Amino acid sequence: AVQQNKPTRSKRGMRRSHDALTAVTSLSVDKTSGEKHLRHHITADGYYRGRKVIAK
Amino acid sequence: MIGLVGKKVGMTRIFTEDGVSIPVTVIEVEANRVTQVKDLANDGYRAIQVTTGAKKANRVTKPEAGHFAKAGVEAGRGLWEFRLAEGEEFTVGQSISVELFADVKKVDVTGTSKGKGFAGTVKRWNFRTQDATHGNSLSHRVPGSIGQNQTPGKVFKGKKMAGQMGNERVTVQSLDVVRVDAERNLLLVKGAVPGATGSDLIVKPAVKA
Amino acid sequence: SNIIKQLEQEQMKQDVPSFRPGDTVEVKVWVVEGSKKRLQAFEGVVIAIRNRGLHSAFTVRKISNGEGVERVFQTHSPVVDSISVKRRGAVRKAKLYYLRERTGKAARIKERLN
Amino acid sequence: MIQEQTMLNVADNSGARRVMCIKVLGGSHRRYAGVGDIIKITIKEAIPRGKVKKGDVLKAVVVRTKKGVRRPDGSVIRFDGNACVLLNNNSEQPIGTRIFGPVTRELRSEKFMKIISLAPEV
Amino acid sequence: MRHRKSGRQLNRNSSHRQAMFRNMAGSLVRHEIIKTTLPKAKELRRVVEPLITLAKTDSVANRRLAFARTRDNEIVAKLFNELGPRFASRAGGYTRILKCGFRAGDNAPMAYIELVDRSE
RNA sequence: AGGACCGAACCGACUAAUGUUGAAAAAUUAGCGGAUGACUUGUGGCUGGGGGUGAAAGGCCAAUCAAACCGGGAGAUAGCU
RNA sequence: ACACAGGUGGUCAGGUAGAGAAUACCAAGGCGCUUGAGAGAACUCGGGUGAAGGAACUAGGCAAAAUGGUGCCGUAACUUC
RNA sequence: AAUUCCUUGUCGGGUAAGUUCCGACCUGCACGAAUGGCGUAAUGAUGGCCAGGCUGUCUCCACCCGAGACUCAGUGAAAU
RNA sequence: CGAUGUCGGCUCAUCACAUCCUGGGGCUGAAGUAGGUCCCAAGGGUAUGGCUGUUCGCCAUUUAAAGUGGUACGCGAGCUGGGUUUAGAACGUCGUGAGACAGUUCGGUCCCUAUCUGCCGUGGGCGCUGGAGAACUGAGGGGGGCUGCUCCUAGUACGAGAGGACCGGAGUGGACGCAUCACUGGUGUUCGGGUUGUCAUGCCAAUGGCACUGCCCGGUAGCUAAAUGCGGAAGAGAUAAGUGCUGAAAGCAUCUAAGCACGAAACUUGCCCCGAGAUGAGUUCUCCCUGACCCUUUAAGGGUCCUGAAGGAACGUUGAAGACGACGACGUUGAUAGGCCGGGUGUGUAAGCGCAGCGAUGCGUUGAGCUAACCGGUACUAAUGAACCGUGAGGCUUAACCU
Repeated sequence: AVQQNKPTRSKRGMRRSHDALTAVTSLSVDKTSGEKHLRHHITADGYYRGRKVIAK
Repeated sequence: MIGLVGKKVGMTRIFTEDGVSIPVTVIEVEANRVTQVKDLANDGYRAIQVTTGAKKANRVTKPEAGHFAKAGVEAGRGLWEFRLAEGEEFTVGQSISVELFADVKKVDVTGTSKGKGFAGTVKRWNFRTQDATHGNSLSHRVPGSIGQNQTPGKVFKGKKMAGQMGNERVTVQSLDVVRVDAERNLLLVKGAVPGATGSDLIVKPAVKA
Repeated sequence: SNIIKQLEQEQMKQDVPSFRPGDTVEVKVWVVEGSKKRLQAFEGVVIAIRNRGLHSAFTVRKISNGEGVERVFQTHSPVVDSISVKRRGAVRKAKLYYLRERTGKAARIKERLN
Repeated sequence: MIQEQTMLNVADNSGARRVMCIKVLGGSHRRYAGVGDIIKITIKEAIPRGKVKKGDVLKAVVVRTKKGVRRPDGSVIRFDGNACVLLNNNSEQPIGTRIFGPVTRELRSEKFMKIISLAPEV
Repeated sequence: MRHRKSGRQLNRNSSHRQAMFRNMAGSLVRHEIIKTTLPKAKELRRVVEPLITLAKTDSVANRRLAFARTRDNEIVAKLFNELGPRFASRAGGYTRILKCGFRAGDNAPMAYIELVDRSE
């Protein structure tokens, strides 16, 4: 194997730029409250999409 | 001249009172309704576009419905274009089914390649394999070298590569036609054809006798 | 698949006399050999019958005259002149694969005793 | 399946009992044998007055196989063991005077009608 | 590849797979609530949902049944005594899944199992 | 009666897959030779580098062998990279 | 080297099967491992089941497999007895 | 021949074909009686050759239950 | 000499040629069977066993040929390790002796996590200077080319006898590339049964696990040859060699000079196949977006509030599509999948009961009970609605159109 000095940041960043594809979707408002929630995931009130999921 | 699109629905043996069982493929056509004829100043060529499946209106978009606007949209499962002769034909009021071959005994098949995951070599091109007794370190399923040792240069194209199956034509150049029934959309070709129950399958006039 | 079973409703036959593996069926057959179409007989026990519909083989083997003498009568195809279900077996291992390892009195099937 | 060194039974009388295959006798990159097919043979078990010598190399024709014949439709037909008939190396035809079993009707189809012209019934 | 296999894998051997659900079905009947990962939550239902219809369907050897698979004799302290016909009268859909996903600082597909009718 | 003899542990490391900046300074796996003996093993001790100890292999002698470890003579000596 | 897949003297020897500390299922008693959720591709590795041939493979039946238990019946040449 | 370079020594047997095996000959470049002679029972991780058993090494390989490879979260090297 | 791992084979190809078979012909001490030899020529093709490391050579039986060379004496980050060439043992010859010996025999542990180039599949980005969507054209460049046996021409010409034809035609098999699970077999720890030991089962029954699926029988769905099939064609065009016609140099003669027609596995099409990063980055069909204000040594940009079309995108419910991404179905304007109902199958007739037996254990209810993948009905269960991404008719040239 061989690698000369260090990989150039111009090529290393060009290999990082597809590594996770992280995007902003601003989140959606909950269907029972005035605050935003994570897609298909439970809220802090123990609710999801108009119904109760867990006790408080 | 033109082809027909018609899925395989299964395999069976059709039988005769003459004492032969005759293996066949079973096809059921739902007809191809024609969406564009290409003629008059169409970039130097003549053709016909058929469409085979059906697509639901809440899935069809405004520019997709625009591709079929010479007769109207039904779409689904593919387009299929065939080369056409001169004759000044209309696109509307046309449709093709099994009567395209109701007096033809010999047919050409193009089944398209099927899913086989990785496919690799042994399940792909029938390459040779070696037993696990003594030595042979990590060399049991090798391609006999794809290229050659140094002196003759770069990798030659005589040996095929390992990889996924799809998009290849997979032709069968000549099959016998056993039954056609126009008002049942029924077609029975002799023996087995490439692809499976979800595959779309085309048949064309034979260029060999 | 049901789409080719809808076609099998134009290929199979349902009307058959009741018989199972290890029974004798004493069929009359031609084998389609010789100009004078001479009617012949078949002897042996049923080794396969049902349940593949159209593809149920209906296989009979002589078993008392050495190797061979085994034929496939296809259940539905018109190739038999008469069929006579005579001797009844008693089967709990109905594949009859022990007939490939036994000869004579040990290859002869239980007498269906009551 | 019948190949190099395979031992066959003799279906004809007083020449030999057991004989060995050395060629399937059909050209290059060849395999197997069937009914009415020629094979190159060696005598391995001889008869005290028999007219073919022990260790001598001759020809035969195959008449029974355990792998059987698949040419018919539906029925696959198999035969008793692996058996052949000895051929004359200077005057053509079989050399035996008696041949065992009823045999297949396919033995007429090229050169071997003498086999079914004797005591066999099919 | 997977040219016909539709059975759920869980890591580890198949007798561990079957034994884990043989235990956790006892936990489900004992506490009447269970939260766990989606592959576990869905495969837990197998061979025990057909016991709800075994309250209504004409049968033979009714007490050798519900004991040739799962093989538990503490589930019958409640099954066919305080649980059966009042869910067979609905024909399917006896249990909830409430899939919400994740754990604390960790991604695993969490589901929260309970009956389709549960007093609060 | 017996260096009889099968078979584990117990003593070995012969067969093949494996490892050889390893689970390891030689053992992970299944077989294999010996298995109350010219056997093995816990404790204590004896024999010491031109000196030991070997059914004695140019084997072994605390990571070191046709000759162990240490500091000193020592910055031996090098018609040479 | 390590909160090590190793090594370490002695005593106990439970139920059933078995000749048995071979070997398996259970007691007294101990444990489910001081990183998890998975995905269901080759390739690699541990392991299984096989029609009809048959040593034809290879340096070589290596490796693998049928074999394998003892009750009675039976057992050649050779011999330092 | 643990010995013969010069040769696959030869005749008989073994196979269709035997530079290898067994038997016989002397047709030994330099064999031979303590740098020992002739041969055998027992013993063997046994050289070689004949025949059989049985077999996925081979005809011809096919399918299968797991563990890495593969994905994410945690910790995290080297020859070069 | 600061390394290039040296034999041959196994395995697998390419190029060169004075061509072994194949395609086209000639000459003969070419009847025929053939054998021999020279061109036109390197596309398709070009031994199985026994002894041998074989380099060679010998032997048994075959063939469409048993043609010739190049390639680090072709292929060690492929396979083999008999040979080369170490370390152990011993014998023979040479020496007084350590030692020597392509002397002889049996032989002898061998590394690794492809960083870089190339290649398949596929994401992310660049690209056509507005965006989006569904499809096709295919410039051009490759693949694939080879045969026996049988019947007929014909046992006819030729030939004591035996033997035996070329020009053509058809049937069918092998070799070789692919295809498919219908049929035929193997497999199948998601399904039923038998069975040794033991545990669970309160006890016994009849029942479920564990011991390598404990062992042994059967096996649906899938997968695959030992199973079953399709295919490498003929013509067409233009040519070399060669066959020639007419005709000079050479009053003749001449296939060549002018004139001019044929003609091969070669050339090019035809068959098969890829291809627009074809930066020569194409065209086929179509959808949609048409506001003000402030400022400047400005035709170039900044500053403010506005912008939502066409169409994409994350998570669901999922799929014999799949390493992750990609890809098919479905997403209430709903059957995408589980559950339920039914159809479908496999196993082998149980439990209990009654009859027969002292009993093991049968027989009648009973093809009993238990039971995988096929695929119709049934919203019972489960697919969150808003939201998020995406922008304002796009510089120049020009035929034409509207005004």
